[PDB]
Amino acid sequence: LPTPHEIRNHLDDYVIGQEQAKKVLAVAVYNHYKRLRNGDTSNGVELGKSNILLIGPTGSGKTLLAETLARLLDVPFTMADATTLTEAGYVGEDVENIIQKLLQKCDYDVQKAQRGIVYIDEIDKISRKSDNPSITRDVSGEGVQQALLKLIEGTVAAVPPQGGRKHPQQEFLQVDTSKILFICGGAFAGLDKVISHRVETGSGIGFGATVKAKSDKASEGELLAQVEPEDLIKFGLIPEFIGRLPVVATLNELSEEALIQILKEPKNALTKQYQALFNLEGVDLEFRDEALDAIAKKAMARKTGARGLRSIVEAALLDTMYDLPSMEDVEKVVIDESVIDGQSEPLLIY
Amino acid sequence: ALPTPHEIRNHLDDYVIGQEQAKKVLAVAVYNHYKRLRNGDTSNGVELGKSNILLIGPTGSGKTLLAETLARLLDVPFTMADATTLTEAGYVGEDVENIIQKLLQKCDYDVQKAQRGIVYIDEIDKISRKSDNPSITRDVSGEGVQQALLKLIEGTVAAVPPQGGRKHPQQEFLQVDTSKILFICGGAFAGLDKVISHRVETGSGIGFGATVKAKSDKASEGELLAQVEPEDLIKFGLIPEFIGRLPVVATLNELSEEALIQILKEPKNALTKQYQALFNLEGVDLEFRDEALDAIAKKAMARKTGARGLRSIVEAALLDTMYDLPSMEDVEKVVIDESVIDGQSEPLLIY
Amino acid sequence: LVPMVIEQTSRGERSFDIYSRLLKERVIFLTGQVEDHMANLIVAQMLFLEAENPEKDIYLYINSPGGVITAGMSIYDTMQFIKPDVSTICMGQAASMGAFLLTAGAKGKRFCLPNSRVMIHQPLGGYQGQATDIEIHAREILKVKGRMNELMALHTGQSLEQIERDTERDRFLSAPEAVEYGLVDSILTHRN
Amino acid sequence: LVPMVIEQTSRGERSFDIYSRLLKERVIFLTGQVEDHMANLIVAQMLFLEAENPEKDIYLYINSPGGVITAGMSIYDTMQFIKPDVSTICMGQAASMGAFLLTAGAKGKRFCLPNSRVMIHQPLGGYQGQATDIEIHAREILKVKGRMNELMALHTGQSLEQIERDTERDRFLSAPEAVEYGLVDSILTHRN
Ligand SMILES: Nc1ncnc2c1ncn2[C@@H]1O[C@H](COP(=O)(O)OP(=O)(O)OP(O)(O)=S)[C@@H](O)[C@H]1O
Ligand SMILES: Nc1ncnc2c1ncn2[C@@H]1O[C@H](COP(=O)(O)OP(=O)(O)OP(O)(O)=S)[C@@H](O)[C@H]1O
Ligand SMILES: [Mg+2]
Repeated sequence: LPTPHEIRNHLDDYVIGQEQAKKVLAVAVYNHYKRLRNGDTSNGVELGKSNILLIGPTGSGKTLLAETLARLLDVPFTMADATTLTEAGYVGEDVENIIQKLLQKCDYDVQKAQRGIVYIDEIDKISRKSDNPSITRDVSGEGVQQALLKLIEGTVAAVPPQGGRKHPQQEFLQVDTSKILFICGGAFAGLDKVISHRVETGSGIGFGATVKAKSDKASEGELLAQVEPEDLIKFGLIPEFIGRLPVVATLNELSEEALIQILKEPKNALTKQYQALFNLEGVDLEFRDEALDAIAKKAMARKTGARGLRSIVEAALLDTMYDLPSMEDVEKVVIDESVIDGQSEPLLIY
Repeated sequence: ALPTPHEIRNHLDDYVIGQEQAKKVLAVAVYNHYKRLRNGDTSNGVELGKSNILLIGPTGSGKTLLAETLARLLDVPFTMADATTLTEAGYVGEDVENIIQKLLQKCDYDVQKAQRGIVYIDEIDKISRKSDNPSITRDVSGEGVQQALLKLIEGTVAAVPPQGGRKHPQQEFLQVDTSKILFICGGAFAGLDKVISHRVETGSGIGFGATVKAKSDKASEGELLAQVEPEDLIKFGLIPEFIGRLPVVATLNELSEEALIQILKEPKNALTKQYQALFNLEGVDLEFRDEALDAIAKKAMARKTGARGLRSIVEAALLDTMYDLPSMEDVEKVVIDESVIDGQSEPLLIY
Repeated sequence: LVPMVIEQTSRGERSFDIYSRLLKERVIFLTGQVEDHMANLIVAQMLFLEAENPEKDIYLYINSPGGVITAGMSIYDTMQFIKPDVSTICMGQAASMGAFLLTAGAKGKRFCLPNSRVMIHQPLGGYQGQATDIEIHAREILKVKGRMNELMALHTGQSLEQIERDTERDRFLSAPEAVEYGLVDSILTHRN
Repeated sequence: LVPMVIEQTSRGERSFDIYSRLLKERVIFLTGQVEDHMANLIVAQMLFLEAENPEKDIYLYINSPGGVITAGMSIYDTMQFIKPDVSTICMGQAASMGAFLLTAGAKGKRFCLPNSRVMIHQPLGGYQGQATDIEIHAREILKVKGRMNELMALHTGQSLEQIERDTERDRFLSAPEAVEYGLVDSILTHRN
């Protein structure tokens, strides 16, 4: 029902630098709901199902996009992680409880549950692995992928309502999984290696050949966009699982400009967090416009996405924070680009 | 009132010698944690976020010692865990949720106090992968453990039995958010120095323009570790997601000969004082010459066991004396000198 | 007989000849009389190393009494073409062509051993035949003489007139004298 | 024909030529007339061993009748540049260059067999051409003669004047006589 522009506008407020990814997600969810309104597809041909695969690097807003999307959509939104999931009958967990968790949000009503959305974070952590002699059995892996795949194929799931007692009592509320949107978002670390081996032309040796220096060799960005089913299978994903997910939303490493906005634009930005911390002690904190550029440059080198920003700030402010409570006559503290480099000390106003 | 970082560091200085950087990071982290608890996220429109610490350091550098000493002055409930015991979900070994269960026991199963708690995870390097590649076969104690910790570090409700985990429908597991639980992961990442050296050091060739150090001029483990970056941990085996959860990185330095000499007498619980008390209860006085302490430091450094090496040297020097001292009589004082450390002469006995 | 050495690698033990092992470390040996075949071999090594890593610097150990000019130009042109900086080290001696290649190295990366001996002279050639043919070949060698002097002046930094005077006859320069003339930058006395 | 020997290692048995097997033990063989080609080979062997272990001492067996000066200086400068102490040993004989390289070894690590014969003489050279060119080449051999005598005095410890008188003509020194002169430090009669 919500227009793609409206969906993208809401995500843009909380997400910065993922305009391309947001467009795919908005169109996918909008098309999915349209199909639900129509009955029997309204035509001979069958409309393709909408299953998104949020593949992206660490700290790229994968979880943020799913969490912020639930606020806009009135449908019930549940979040699970494939790491916790294990084969049925084992000490870890059961995959079927995901449907039950979704029902809890909407007080066990099948009508609302069918229109709900699911977000399986850390999907890459359940990639198929070879057998280990020491281990009794590989509970986590392809076995878990089969249970999740069954829900995508479309199957009614029996759920006991109102927290039914151990007595069966034949309640078994059936909730169809064909209309329930399934989203799997995980950071496929190492996928770049297999993708590069397939799409890298190589460096020639002659005078007229093209020499590729390590500087401009390649990067994960512009490489994941060429992802294909064959590379995902090598990672460990089941081929049937990949076919069931036609929509693929691939995120890109945040740029220097994008990181600068996150430092100050969000309400819960890193700079505002420390400002409130300093204010609790009776001092005000000020960040120069040039300092943000330096912090973003250092964070990009760390390759930890948004989380890298906290590392740079904590290191630069480690010395002052240690001595600021003991010091007196300090009413204002200012930080600039030179302080970020470490050559200079945090400026103090007296 | 709120203790300042300097006050917190003073306590650590009493028990730990030479780890100035680790004390500052720990003191600042404890100082910030107290402020969040002292001033709940009620008035501030912005919600304060936590910063986890990664205590990298060689053996016998004081990593474990710092955590123990911290609990003495930590008003907040604190507990220590072992990463080796931890295993991923679905396996017989253990579960990450058990860590939270131990923390609740300290506060008598108080959910509110447990949420605002400090946890220490020793031997975090043991669960590191062998290489940057994810795995060849399922790893129950390895990357799998790190994958389960991601939700725990960032924040999520943890299921723990309220009292005994019995006679309860569905076990009545208590749900405690771990978003505000500061985590300190200290481990001795053996072999990380060569990884850092690979990128830091270049030009290792055979010709005239190559760089040859002869193993004497090469950078030491302490110096190399100080230049640690996240990219280096990727090659060592740490998951990229796990590193992001730990922004703060603290590097401890190798104990020098001078530092070891101070550790023998300066700390509150020193090696010399331990043996001295052993003699006091039996009616004898133990005296160590200043030169003797210097000799012990040199021998301990060669062992490569850090502070633990000092114990071995003292045991060997006093091995024979301790064996015959109780049966002997008219023993009022024992003096140890540099000659005893070398093994040239027997320790002087006062009759 | 060339000896064989063992190199420890992740895959396992590997056997290399002493020259190939050094080639792996970006070291090319220029030894003996310069000629078409040895020059083409050196050219192949420069191109091969460029592809492996165009950022790292290549090294050239020159111990030669000189040779053909045309063969030397193939090496000189290849050095300037490829992106990697070529560091030239003189071992034993460097005659007319060896010296031209020595000074042609990257500015700041040209080295010389303390007891090395460098010599620079003008081109020498000869032709037998008709007077008309003599005039043709005579003009060609003079052009090469001017071209070689113009390039040496650029690398050494000396004036063109000075080079013509000094190269008119054989001139021997020691390692310290070469530094002043501009043929090399520094001397490698001991490992630091 | 060079024989092949088997070396037992943890990985397994490996086949090595007799010269390569000794190279693994930091032993370099200098044999025959010195020249640019064999000299570069020795240089490569020295640099290779320096990288493997710059602390362990290298060994250079010398049984040669001498040769080109320039080729020898490459070996001499390489021995002094690298960190490892090069222990020279004289087998059979050591002529002008073999002796200059022998005495160039690390102090206290120069040896000679009891029946070895050392010989030192001034440089040999010649040139044919114009009187001007003759003067140019004549000054170089004189400088080389003076430069070589200076280095011999530094290693042997004898005065420069004495070296000039003794090196004017071929002088043969037995193993004991060489010890007194300073070319060598000790004699290896039997294994203790
Ligand atoms: N595009 C973004 N805009 C603003 N903040 C962001 C963005 N991406 C990440 N962050 C910040 O980083 C935090 C974590 O973001 P996540 O969505 O968890 O990144 P991630 O890619 O999911 O990391 P993982 O470990 O692979 S799930 C968020 O709570 C934000 O504070
Ligand atoms: N800085 C120090 N000052 C004083 N004593 C120290 C110091 N570092 C180590 N010690 C001594 O060494 C003992 C063990 O120290 P630990 O903190 O366990 O070392 P470590 O960093 O934990 O190394 P591990 O356990 O192998 S990872 C302590 O109980 C002290 O007696
Ligand atoms: Mg420890």
